[PDB]
Amino acid sequence: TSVKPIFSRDMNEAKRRVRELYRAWYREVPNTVHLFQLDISVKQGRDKVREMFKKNAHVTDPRVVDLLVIKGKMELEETINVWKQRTHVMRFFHETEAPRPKDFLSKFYVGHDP
Amino acid sequence: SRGEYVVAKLDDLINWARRSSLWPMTFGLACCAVEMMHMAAPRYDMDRFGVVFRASPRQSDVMIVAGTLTNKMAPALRKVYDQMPEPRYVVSMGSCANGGGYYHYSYSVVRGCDRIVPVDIYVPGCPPTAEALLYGILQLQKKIKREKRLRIWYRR
Amino acid sequence: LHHAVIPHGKGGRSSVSGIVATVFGATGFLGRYLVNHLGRMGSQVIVPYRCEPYDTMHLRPMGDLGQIIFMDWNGRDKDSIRRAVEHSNVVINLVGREWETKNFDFEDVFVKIPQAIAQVSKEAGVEKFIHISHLNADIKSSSKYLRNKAVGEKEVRETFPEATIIKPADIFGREDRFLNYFANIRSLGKKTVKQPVYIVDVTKGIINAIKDPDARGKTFAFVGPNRYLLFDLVQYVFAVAHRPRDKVERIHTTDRTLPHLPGLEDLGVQATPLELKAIEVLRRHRT
Amino acid sequence: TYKYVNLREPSMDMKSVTDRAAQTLLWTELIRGLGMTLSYLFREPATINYPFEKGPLSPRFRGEHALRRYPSGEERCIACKLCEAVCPAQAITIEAEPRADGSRRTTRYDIDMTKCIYCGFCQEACPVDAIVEGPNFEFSTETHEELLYNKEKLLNNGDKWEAEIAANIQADYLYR
Amino acid sequence: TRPTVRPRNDVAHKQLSAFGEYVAEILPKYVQQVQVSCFSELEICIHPDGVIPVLTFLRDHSNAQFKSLADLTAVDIPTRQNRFEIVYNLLSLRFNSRIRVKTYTDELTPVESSVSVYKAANWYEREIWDMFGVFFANHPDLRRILTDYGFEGHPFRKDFPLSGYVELRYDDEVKRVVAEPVELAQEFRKFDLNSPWEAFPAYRQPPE
Amino acid sequence: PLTLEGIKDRVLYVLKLYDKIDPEKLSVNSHFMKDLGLDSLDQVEIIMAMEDEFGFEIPDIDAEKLMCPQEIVDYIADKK
Ligand SMILES: NC(=O)C1=CN([C@@H]2O[C@H](COP(=O)(O)OP(=O)(O)OC[C@H]3O[C@@H](n4cnc5c(N)ncnc54)[C@H](OP(=O)(O)O)[C@@H]3O)[C@@H](O)[C@H]2O)C=CC1
Ligand code: SF4
Ligand code: SF4
Ligand code: SF4
Repeated sequence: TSVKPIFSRDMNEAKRRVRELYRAWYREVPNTVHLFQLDISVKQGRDKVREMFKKNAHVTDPRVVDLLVIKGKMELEETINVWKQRTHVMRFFHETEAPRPKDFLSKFYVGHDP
Repeated sequence: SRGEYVVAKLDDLINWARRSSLWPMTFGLACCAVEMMHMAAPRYDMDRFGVVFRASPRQSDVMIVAGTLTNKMAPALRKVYDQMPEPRYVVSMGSCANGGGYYHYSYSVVRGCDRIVPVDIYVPGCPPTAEALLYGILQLQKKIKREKRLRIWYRR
Repeated sequence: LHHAVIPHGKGGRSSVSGIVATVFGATGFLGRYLVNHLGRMGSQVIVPYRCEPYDTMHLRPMGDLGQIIFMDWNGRDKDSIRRAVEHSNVVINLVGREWETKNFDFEDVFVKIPQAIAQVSKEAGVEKFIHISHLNADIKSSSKYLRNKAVGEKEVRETFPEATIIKPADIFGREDRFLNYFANIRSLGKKTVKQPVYIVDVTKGIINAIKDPDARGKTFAFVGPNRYLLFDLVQYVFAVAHRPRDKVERIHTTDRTLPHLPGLEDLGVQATPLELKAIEVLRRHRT
Repeated sequence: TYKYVNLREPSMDMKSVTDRAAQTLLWTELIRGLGMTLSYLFREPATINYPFEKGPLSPRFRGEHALRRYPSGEERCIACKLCEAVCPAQAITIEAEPRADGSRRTTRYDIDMTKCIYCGFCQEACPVDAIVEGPNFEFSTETHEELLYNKEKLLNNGDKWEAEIAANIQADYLYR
Repeated sequence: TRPTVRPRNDVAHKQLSAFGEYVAEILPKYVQQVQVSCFSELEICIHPDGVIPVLTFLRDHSNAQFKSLADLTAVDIPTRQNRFEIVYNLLSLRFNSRIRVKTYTDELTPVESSVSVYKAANWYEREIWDMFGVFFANHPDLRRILTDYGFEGHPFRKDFPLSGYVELRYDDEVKRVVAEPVELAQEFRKFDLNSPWEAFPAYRQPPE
Repeated sequence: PLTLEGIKDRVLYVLKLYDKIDPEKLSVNSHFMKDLGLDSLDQVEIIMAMEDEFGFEIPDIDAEKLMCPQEIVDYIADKK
């Protein structure tokens, strides 16, 4: 089992690079909501940014955390450039339901959702 | 009744005026664009029908959507579509664009341009022959002949 | 009941839902958002148009493959209306013009139209008919428009007992009438209470009522969550827009609450305020 | 064998340099280009007045998707499902039942004219030559509902003409 | 035999056999398989820790020039500890021969990013990152080309199904083109065609 | 105006300006990660708020080495 990881050596560099990347996303969102002429308040966008960070919270391996840092860095670069469009930023959000809850009752009336 | 007579003559005149020129844009992604440039051939003309390919999206009458419409294409397509006046018409040319076609079961290919734009004239083929496409533009002109916008405006 | 009417799995884009919906009008505003939310739900929508096919061509492709369907109708006969309700599960009356024309006044649209369609709907076997009206349209003064809507409410209450009479207040959106009239003017102000409600809360309530049984016969009225001053609202509209006649009587006169009859939260849909959506929708100012 | 281009040199003779100077200062080759274009002006253009003069073709065109039937008889298909197996976009859809006789037949035979890419694989594949790529190419359809052909559409489209189809097949059954 | 059977030439077979044993003599640190097919093209199967040495060798050395680069695809074979295969495909300009450097890798450990020695490898490498997910360490520019900017999943795996999870449609509620989960119009009926009876006898793997 | 007390007052009203904190509750050993119920996410939100208000560029390893409002005050009194 010979593994050469990407950037880190343990999760200390993982925490360091992910807090740097969160700082970048935190100061990069109000520029985009100025530029793309969006419809969203700043704190709602920041809360869904920290939601996207919290979604991947159950990852332990250093390689996977480094590769997520790579993915987030690439998409932050493509958002600070103007290479993406209003469709893509609204695609990160959800203002088109998808309304189906996690109730067993609603998954009983609407068919076949175990 | 002669008010209706004069209104009918005026409406048929302005609809004939729209039938006459029909300035298109050539959006044209994939090989259906090559078939558009071959209906711009010396053999099948366009200038007999007033059709002049014009690069401005602002002075386009009709819009020929052709080629494979993809997800990476779509916002640019409708952003082209909006900057266009209130009388506007759409010819979906080719089996890719009028219902997905051969790349129907794939990621990043929009299953037909009904999901993006309204479609006035579907024409199928791969590529639809320039002869067939010119017949499709004639049936477009006959749809322009059937409009009665001003008659419905007067009886509004 | 009969097959191809039972629901199927998820929703939208040829995910077939239960209703077969006949929607009147819909070339205008509220019918267009309702057709869009039915296409998001994914059902078969019969729309009759008297107008040009080109307007319904631009509001056309929101339905999926062969989902919406077109026919022609008028406000004179019963044969085309019966052809519209040949086979229809639910049907909604969304009709109206805010200015009198040659062939039709405020009289006989609100009088002549709902009589015939309520008659042929009770005859031809439909269910859960939904009729819109304006809020606080009474026999009281200063509006031939609002007293005619009160006449229409009397008829739709009397014949066809099992309806849903519904009324929103003045609604605002992307193609709003009166908010664009506020932006496109030229101007004076009084004290006049008014609650506006955003259009998608109204249409979520409408589609929830159109798919929900066992709340029928109860008439509804819709509630703006702020309900504040007219002149403050004109100030806020001019502030967000960066710049310093029956309709004008309707907007100046009155818009009040009515605690008799249930509203939004008695149906279960979240209200959205004016200010958030107004920042969202007030484009088209200078540069 | 290689034949390269652009290897000359400017000859420093007086004749060559005054010819190139005349070329520069006297616009001669531009006048030559105008002469070539006017030489194509006074020709006769090869256009065709379209709705009166249709274009030329081949007897092996791929158009309409008709069906055939036996001489003074019933349908020629069997529902052998080869065309659904070879349709490279899978636009063919066949649901088959036998009727009150016992001979095998169909219930539903569908072509998506959107997804049809007009190969001719179902022309080569059909053993009884039941489906034929039709001859004419004029579809020009308003809605998306019409472009989903049924079996009864294809039978009434094969009943609309066969004399064309039979003449073309008897012209070209010997090659394919 | 003589008609309609594509004849092989054993001259190229013998010369590439000698050249392959020569390469395995002179770079013993990284060589595992040197295999020659019947149509006489060389296939060198390599550990992914000698990509830079093998390419810096095979670009020069005057027994085999091989300036030209082509296809790099990391052909995804599962049932392996290392799924993906980087396939460099190198071509001479003096010698008229084709060699395939098949080096192996997994989903996570980086290969050595050949763009420093073959300048053609830049967009090939960006394509393999955007479609597969083989990260390239010490590489200047990794972005997304051939996919949408709001897209993820590395679609040319086998683990990404044929349809997409996202699908676009326009809606007028927000006046824009929004993404929804897939709701097809037809099933894409997949036909079982792995017919039995062992159509090739020479390729019978050893059973248990 | 560069006193210790003006710095501590400005750190205190930007803590009051920050929204998720409950209550105000200034201390010399407050330790706003887990004595006050926050995240390292909100830790670095606070640190970048400091950095954006009045300080230097404030590197990240030292931002891990604060974890306390009084030690933040001592960091500005250290470096500025
Ligand atoms: N704040 C608001 O906007 C409120 C709206 N409403 C209701 O909401 C609906 C939409 O609002 P709004 O935009 O103002 O109204 P619209 O005019 O936009 O919608 C009515 C539709 O029905 C058509 N129509 C109406 N009367 C006739 C007629 N006699 N013959 C033929 N077609 C007719 C209209 O014009 P066409 O024929 O050209 O298609 C239009 O298509 C209306 O039904 C209105 O009563 C009620 C209360 C408040
Ligand atoms: S329909 Fe055929 S000719 Fe047209 S773009 Fe598609 S593949 Fe090309
Ligand atoms: S290949 Fe021919 S016989 Fe077979 S199912 Fe198709 S049309 Fe019928
Ligand atoms: S010609 Fe059309 S129907 Fe026939 S196999 Fe090809 S795509 Fe299918």
